[PDB]
Amino acid sequence: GGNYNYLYRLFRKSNLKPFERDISTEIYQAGSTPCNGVEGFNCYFPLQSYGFQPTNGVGYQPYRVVVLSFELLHAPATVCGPKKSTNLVKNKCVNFNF
Amino acid sequence: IEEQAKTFLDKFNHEAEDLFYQSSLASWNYNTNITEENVQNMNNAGDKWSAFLKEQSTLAQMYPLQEIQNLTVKLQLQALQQNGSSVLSEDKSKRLNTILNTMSTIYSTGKVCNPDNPQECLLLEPGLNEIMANSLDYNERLWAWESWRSEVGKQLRPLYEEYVVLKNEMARANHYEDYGDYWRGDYEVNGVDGYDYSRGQLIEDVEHTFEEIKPLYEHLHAYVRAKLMNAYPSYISPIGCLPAHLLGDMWGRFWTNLYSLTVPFGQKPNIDVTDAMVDQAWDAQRIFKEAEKFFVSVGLPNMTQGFWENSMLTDPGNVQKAVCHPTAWDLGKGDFRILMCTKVTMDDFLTAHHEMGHIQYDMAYAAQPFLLRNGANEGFHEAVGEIMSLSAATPKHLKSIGLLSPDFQEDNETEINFLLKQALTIVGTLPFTYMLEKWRWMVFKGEIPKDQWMKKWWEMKREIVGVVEPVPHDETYCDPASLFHVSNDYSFIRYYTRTLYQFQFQEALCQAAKHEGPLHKCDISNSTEAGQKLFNMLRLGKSEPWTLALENVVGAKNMNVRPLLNYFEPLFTWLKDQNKNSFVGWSTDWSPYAD
Ligand SMILES: *[C@@H]1O[C@H](CO)[C@@H](O[C@@H]2O[C@H](CO)[C@@H](O)[C@H](O)[C@H]2NC(C)=O)[C@H](O)[C@H]1NC(C)=O
Ligand SMILES: *[C@@H]1O[C@H](CO)[C@@H](O[C@@H]2O[C@H](CO)[C@@H](O)[C@H](O)[C@H]2NC(C)=O)[C@H](O)[C@H]1NC(C)=O
Ligand SMILES: *[C@@H]1O[C@H](CO)[C@@H](O[C@@H]2O[C@H](CO)[C@@H](O)[C@H](O)[C@H]2NC(C)=O)[C@H](O)[C@H]1NC(C)=O
Ligand SMILES: *[C@@H]1O[C@H](CO)[C@@H](O[C@@H]2O[C@H](CO)[C@@H](O)[C@H](O)[C@H]2NC(C)=O)[C@H](O)[C@H]1NC(C)=O
Ligand SMILES: *[C@@H]1O[C@H](CO)[C@@H](O[C@@H]2O[C@H](CO)[C@@H](O)[C@H](O)[C@H]2NC(C)=O)[C@H](O)[C@H]1NC(C)=O
Ligand SMILES: *[C@@H]1O[C@H](CO)[C@@H](O)[C@H](O)[C@H]1NC(C)=O
Repeated sequence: GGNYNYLYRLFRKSNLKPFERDISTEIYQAGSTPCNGVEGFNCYFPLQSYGFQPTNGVGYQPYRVVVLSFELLHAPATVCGPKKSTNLVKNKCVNFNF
Repeated sequence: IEEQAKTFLDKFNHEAEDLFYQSSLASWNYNTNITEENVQNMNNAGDKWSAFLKEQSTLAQMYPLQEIQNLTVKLQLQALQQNGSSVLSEDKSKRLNTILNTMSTIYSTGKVCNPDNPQECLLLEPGLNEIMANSLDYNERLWAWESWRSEVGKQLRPLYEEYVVLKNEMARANHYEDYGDYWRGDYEVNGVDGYDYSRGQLIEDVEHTFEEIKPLYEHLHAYVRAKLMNAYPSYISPIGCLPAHLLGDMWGRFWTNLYSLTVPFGQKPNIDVTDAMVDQAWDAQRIFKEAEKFFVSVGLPNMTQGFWENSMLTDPGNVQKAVCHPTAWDLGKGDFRILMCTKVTMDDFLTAHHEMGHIQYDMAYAAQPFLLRNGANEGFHEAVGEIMSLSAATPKHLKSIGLLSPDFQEDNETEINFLLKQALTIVGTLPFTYMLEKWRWMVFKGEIPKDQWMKKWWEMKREIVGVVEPVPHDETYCDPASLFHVSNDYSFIRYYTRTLYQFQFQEALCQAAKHEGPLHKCDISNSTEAGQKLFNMLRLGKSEPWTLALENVVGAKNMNVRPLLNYFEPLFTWLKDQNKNSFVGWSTDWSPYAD
């Protein structure tokens, strides 16, 4: 029947700055005529909804996305990979790191 | 301003794709599982699509059309701004729909009763089509031909006269001269630097291409006439026209039921691979999987993998009421389904290749906007489907796909049997199609007044087609309206141009696949360069003029009849030797009653 809860914005005045976010819901104004908060020609609601349905060809089915962004300000340190530890030998000239 | 029209169409392109989807998804559930709780499920979901489109149509006239520069956004705007009906008065608009419903139910429910038994009565499709396709009795074919026209066609005569007046009013309010000029608006092309095409230019290109088929059609008409005199002696003149009730069906549209009387060498079996399919235990799925391997052989994509679950390749395991008719569906959102009820036969092995060709055409232009997702004209869509069927029916393709003894010998006697069966369907329908649209074009513009409709109809049968009526018909009959496409408001010139595009595509692809022999032995398997020649047209849609689409494959800007004649030159050479003692041509003075 269509999952109409997943929307996207399809009209904006100007492209976003990187990592900028815009949740407003003002009536877009395409033409020169002012809109006064009501719909009509050249006065469009700015949000559309994917109507997802299970019988959609691939490229039409929902994909979930996660974007990891590593940043490095100027602190002293922070999270990082995991450090593995091996075995320890004794009574032999060895090259060690503790 | 033009940038407001672009923002108009992108709201249109995302509300339409969803509303067209579920209006076509509900039409799938009715077609594959019939209840009445599905017919009411598709009538309200069908009307939400139609009510939405007239709301956006009346919004489209706020933008002018000549203040636009981009050709693509102009093409989308003109296809949506089209008024069509609704230009009439609101009491004339309901009179036109009453006529179209009355003419459609006369054709489907009209009955003919026997004069020896008035309690037995036949409909057209069960019983009257079987007499015209199977009988060899002269008196029974003459009864079924005349009684369909005198009992059903006489009811359509006062309805078709009122239909011409109301359709000319609707066409002249949309700034055409008549309704025939409205039908020729599909082939019109406006201002794309050298690729233009006028709506009156279609009339000369049909008549210029037709006078090069008349040498080939005259030798086919003379050979069939000489073979019909053995089947009906004392009924056919050796220098005259053919009687209209001895042609294989009700209207003489196809001559394909005359093959058992006109076969050149009846002691050679025409090749039929149906027994080799049931000897290797081929299921329902093998016929499509070998069809998908044909298209991936030429360099075309696989099926979409939603194609295999959602489709219904047979009638179900339930005794399930579901219109069983081969077709290809394009519901939207990249969801392609094929609906057919396939049996293990070489017939449905071939129409599997035909119906997959509609899908591969549909998968290619799916990146255009919504209003340009059709064929480039009305004739391209069926023509791409039938060059897939010609290449799969060759014995060269059948012996490499595993279905013919590697020790098979094709002789020159079986190629004549195959080519003559093709010419009874291809060449035999071309003067019928040309004559019928020429008659309908002259009726709409008024060159034929209504006191000469049936006089000019039968003069054009004797002169162009070479077919004479067995009983004289005055102006109380309407013999064109007894055909389906005339009484159900359909255009008929798409069957003429599709036949010419089909051999232009096939000859252009076989020069790219490096063929060496005759054109009728060709196969485009294992190539890649031919598929690249085909794919450059398939992805255009309606975004380009159709004359620009033809040069991407053929190399010309117009339809041409010389590739059609090169297909039939082995038959045309053999036909001119069988008509050394015959008379080629016909007389328009002889009649089967005029002695
Ligand atoms: C034809 O399809 C309809 C709906 O798709 C089927 O009707 C009902 O479908 C619902 C599912 O939403 C089931 O819960 C009901 O049991 C179905 N009704 C009945 C009477 O079974 C319908 O069953 C389908 N036709 C056939 C012959 O199965
Ligand atoms: C108007 O025409 C221009 C070219 O005549 C189209 O521009 C192309 O647009 C697509 C995507 O919109 C780009 O990927 C191409 O690179 C553009 N081509 C050029 C040469 O810049 C434009 O799409 C047309 N307008 C619409 C609404 O389709
Ligand atoms: C479509 O039909 C209308 C008549 O219903 C034609 O006249 C238009 O009338 C409307 C008002 O109902 C005006 O807004 C338009 O300006 C009129 N036509 C235009 C745009 O000049 C109209 O001409 C028809 N449109 C077509 C496709 O020719
Ligand atoms: C099929 O090919 C054979 C072999 O050439 C043809 O037989 C020849 O026919 C001509 C004309 O009748 C004769 O002059 C030759 O002598 C025949 N050849 C032999 C070896 O006898 C045959 O006519 C061809 N059939 C068709 C339908 O084209
Ligand atoms: C055309 O394509 C078919 C399908 O790939 C080729 O058929 C193969 O032929 C070889 C030897 O003739 C066999 O060993 C393979 O088993 C066949 N494959 C299949 C899937 O049946 C065929 O050779 C190709 N034609 C040419 C000239 O390369
Ligand atoms: C098409 O599908 C077959 C298996 O079904 C696969 O082997 C082949 O690689 C596919 N074609 C392409 C171009 O990936």
